[PDB]
Amino acid sequence: CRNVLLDPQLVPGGGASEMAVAHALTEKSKAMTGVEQWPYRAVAQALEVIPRTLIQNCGASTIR
Amino acid sequence: VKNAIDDGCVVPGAGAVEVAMAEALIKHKPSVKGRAQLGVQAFADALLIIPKVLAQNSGFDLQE
Repeated sequence: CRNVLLDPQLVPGGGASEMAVAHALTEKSKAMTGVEQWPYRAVAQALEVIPRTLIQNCGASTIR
Repeated sequence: VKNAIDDGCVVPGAGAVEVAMAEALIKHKPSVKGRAQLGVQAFADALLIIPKVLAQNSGFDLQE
C-alpha cells in the first residue's frame, strides 16, 4: 500500500525482474565498448544466477 | 550391416525398443505367480538405463 501510494508505477515482475536487468546490461556492455565493458559484463552475469535457481526447483536443464 | 542381411527385420532404436519392452513387463505377471514377480520388477527397470542416459549426456532430465 505504501509502494502503490508512493508510485502508482510498479513492475509486473516475478523473478522476471532480476532477469530483465541482467540481459539489459549485457546488451549495453557490447555497444559502449571502452575499458568499462569487462567489469560491467561481470556484474551482468551475477544478477542472472538468481532467477536461474528458481528454475532449479521446477526441473530440467536450467540454463536452456 | 551383416546382421541386417541375417535378420529380415530392423527396428527403430535409440532406446525406443527398450521402453516398449519394459512397459509390457510392469503391467501383468508373465507367468502368474508371485515368485516370478519379484524378479520381474527388477528386469523391467534395468532396461530403462539405455534411453534415459542419452538424455542425461545431453542435459535433459531423465524422468521427463
